[PDB]
Amino acid sequence: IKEMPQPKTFGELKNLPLLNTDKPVQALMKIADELGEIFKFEAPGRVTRYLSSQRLIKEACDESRFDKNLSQALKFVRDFAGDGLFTSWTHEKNWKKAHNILLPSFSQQAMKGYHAMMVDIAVQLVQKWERLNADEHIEVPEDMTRLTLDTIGLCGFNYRFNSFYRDQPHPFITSMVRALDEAMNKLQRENKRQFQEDIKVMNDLVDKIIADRKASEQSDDLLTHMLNGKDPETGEPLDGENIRYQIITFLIAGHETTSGLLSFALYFLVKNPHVLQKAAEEAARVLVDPVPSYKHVKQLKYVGMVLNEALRLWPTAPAFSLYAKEDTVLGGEYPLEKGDELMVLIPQLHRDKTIWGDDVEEFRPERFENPSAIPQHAFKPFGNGQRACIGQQFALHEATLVLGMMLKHFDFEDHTNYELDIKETLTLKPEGFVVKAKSKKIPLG
Amino acid sequence: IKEMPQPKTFGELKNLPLLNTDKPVQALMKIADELGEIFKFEAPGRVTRYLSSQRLIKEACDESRFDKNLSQALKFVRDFAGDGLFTSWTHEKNWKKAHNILLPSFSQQAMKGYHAMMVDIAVQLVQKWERLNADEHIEVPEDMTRLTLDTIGLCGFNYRFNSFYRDQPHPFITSMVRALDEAMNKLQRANPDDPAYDENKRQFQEDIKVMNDLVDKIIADRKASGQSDDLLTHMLNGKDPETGEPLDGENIRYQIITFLIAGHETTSGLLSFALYFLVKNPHVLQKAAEEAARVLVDPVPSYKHVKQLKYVGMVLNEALRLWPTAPAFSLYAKEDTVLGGEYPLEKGDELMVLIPQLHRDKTIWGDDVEEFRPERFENPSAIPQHAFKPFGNGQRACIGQQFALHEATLVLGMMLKHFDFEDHTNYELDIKETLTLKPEGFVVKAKSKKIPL
Ligand code: HEM
Ligand code: HEM
Ligand SMILES: CCCCCCCCCCCCCCCC(=O)NCC(=O)O
Repeated sequence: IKEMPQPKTFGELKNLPLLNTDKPVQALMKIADELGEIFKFEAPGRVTRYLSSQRLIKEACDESRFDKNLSQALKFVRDFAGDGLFTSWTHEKNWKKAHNILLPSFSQQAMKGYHAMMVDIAVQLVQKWERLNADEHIEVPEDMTRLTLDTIGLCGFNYRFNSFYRDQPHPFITSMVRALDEAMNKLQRENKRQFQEDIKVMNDLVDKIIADRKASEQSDDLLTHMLNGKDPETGEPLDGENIRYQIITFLIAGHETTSGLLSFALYFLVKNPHVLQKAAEEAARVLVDPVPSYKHVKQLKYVGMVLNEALRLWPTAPAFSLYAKEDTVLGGEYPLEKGDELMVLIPQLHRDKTIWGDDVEEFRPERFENPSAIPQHAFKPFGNGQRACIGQQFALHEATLVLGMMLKHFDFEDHTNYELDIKETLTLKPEGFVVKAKSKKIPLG
Repeated sequence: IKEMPQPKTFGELKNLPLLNTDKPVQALMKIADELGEIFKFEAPGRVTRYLSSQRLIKEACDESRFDKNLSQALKFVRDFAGDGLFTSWTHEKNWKKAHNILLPSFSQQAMKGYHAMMVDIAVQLVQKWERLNADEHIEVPEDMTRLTLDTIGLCGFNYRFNSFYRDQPHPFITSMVRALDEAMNKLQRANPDDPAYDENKRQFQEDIKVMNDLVDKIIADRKASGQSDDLLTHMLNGKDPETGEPLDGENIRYQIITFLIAGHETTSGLLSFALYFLVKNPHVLQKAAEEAARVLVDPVPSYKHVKQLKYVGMVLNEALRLWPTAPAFSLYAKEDTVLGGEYPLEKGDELMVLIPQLHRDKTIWGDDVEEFRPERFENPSAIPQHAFKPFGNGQRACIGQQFALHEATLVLGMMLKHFDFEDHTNYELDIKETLTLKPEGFVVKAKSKKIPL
């Protein structure tokens, strides 16, 4: 049995003044660097324990002992995402209900169904970059957000945000980003009703999506299942309020982290030109049709390894929370009472040298040549167990398709020798990452 | 010999107070409705004579007697367009020089070469409209400007403005519109050096600077590349067969500005008006769409097929009849002479062809000149000479007329092939003037016919 580490507290404020940054996850990583595999963190009214080692997170991922918790961050996100799948408790009726109803929308059958629409948006990205003049450059996370938002809008809701027809972010994005940034800042605390205004912009958009569906054509997408699908357990469909919450939930969770992933993957590729070369070689060899087929995207194995290694270094959803189901001893050293909260600090987990070796900071896609020769619970960018990411296959198929087309159609240049600056909005993304792309002059479909 | 009519004068201000409007051409049309085929118009320091009848304009277009004049409007535009082709005198060395050097860019060879690029931009317009959601609409002159600006940028300079990637107007457009507007408004200032107005002129200089920054970008993108054969290639490399000389750098910059403006603004206006008249005349719309569907049989239009869109072309010509988007041009008298056997003119005297009013000459077109009927152009060689002048006259006529008409026929054809249109607001025609003419606030909804590209 051991006493759990905790950084300095300042009376009433507890550990809160130790963040005081626009980069709380990276700050918590520094704290983990100093204090080790586990430390307690208190804020006024709340307490949690940050885990950073595979040996402990392995235990935390045991669902007989720990269940998904709503961290304070997620409690703030619940103000607009409600009891949608991301921000609901496992024991809430609508969690299992919505999970059962929406899981078929992520069957491989459904993926094959989404592919043509993903290609629609991907082609828009490629054409945008084909049409740049020589003195121009690419704003990478901005365009990746254009792509991923449009993709979830079309595939999921037959709604076109038309982000590439705008040189500024879509209104939905501006409000979403401000709302997420506000939840994040609020963790460290007029902002108030600016928040309500951003929520209202997002909900107005949901209104537009529902109205566009009802005013139409036979459909079979995510929204079709939200509106009509029945839970096999209870026989019930989702009610209107939960449907609205699921739409918000999927529009946000369904694009933000994928944008981050494509941005980090391109970053690491232009910073490791031999790895870039291997990936481009694969894209050119596999993607032989004028636009990619589903079956060919499944063959992009090195590109998929590149994406996994980007997720290892900077998991764009960088933490998840658990609570203790019953009194127990964690790791045989740390006693926990029922209700006690844990935070998995994923980037730090992914730098556990006892698992990955001493060169954890290098970008080596080949770490994933044999993806489950990797020890249990060493790699958790998509969370855990029955509460793991429902959209993982969607995300990786989209990102593999898109990164594949990018590598097929252009040579990329890190023309500014960009210094990595990671912006935090609960999620992570490179900020200010820009490149130049030289077309290989290969025609589309 | 007859005394020439002139509307009311106001003490030193002369006829100026009869305008005082952001719609001066429409006002001159009302004045012409009152005074007839010709009237003198004086402002402080200047005088011109507005012509509205074919019988007089036929004489004005005789180049043995009259040559192109730089009107005050064009002298104001010359502040940023310099001695480019549009704003130079016929007998300026750089006019003939630039004419000889640049005319080859409008040969049929060259047009056939531009077709794929025009299709590139047209396809972008069609895709934008295909991708609108059910609750949305189209801002017509805005999207026509996106299309026409991009088309001259690409065909002329291998430069992509990427206007369809922006939800507001391109910066170049905002500055161009403000500069043209300033040129227009300045014509009606009694005392232009009044403090409120030189406070005003700062913006003019700023807008000229934006347009020139864009020129800098076009030149640098061309210089940074290693093979072309467009308008810019001829600007940079062509030599005048007469003098042996190339254009100098300064004149090249003026030409780039000139073609970026003249090469898109009036074509945007034309497509906008044409669509307006089509939705206001659904029978004509139906006929034109039938022609488009029958003719444009390939997944994207061929050069040869656009030429077969004869009714579409008639539609465009009738739009130009009712609202010629370059609505006037100016002439001077080469020597003392008599106009129409009634009106004496001295060397130097100016004439202005008031083109929309000419285009409403009932002795030429019949009594229903206000109605939209494309069939007016079925046999154009029965139309009297100089009855129809949307592209100016003689050796100073529009160098881009075929370019413009091919572009607009292609684009309007694809629009009619791919969508049914709805005048969902029952739009009330509002014509904005910036020297040139264009509908303002014109919006429609388009329902896709779901035909692939
Ligand atoms: C690279 C992209 C993505 C990453 C890194 C990611 C990460 C995660 C993580 C860590 C969780 C668990 C959160 C927790 O335990 O509190 C989660 C859950 C979830 N994600 Fe993803 N996600 C990604 C893409 C997507 C996409 C594209 C969608 C939708 C199409 C999506 C929808 C969801 C939903 C609905 C949940 C809640 C699942 C449930 O509890 O039933 N995600 N994601
Ligand atoms: C509907 C479209 C257009 C209309 C109605 C139009 C109208 C005119 C008119 C009326 C003139 C004579 C002006 C005067 O006498 O003062 C002119 C000249 C000119 N136009 Fe067009 N224009 C159009 C399209 C274009 C295009 C697409 C281009 C370039 C690609 C172009 C380039 C020019 C140039 C350079 C001149 C000056 C010619 C010279 O004097 O050498 N125009 N235009
Ligand atoms: C570089 C080309 C710029 C395009 C400008 C095209 C101008 C369109 C025709 C000019 C219209 C002039 C008529 C406006 C009112 C008027 O009274 N003008 C007389 C005058 O300015 O002297």
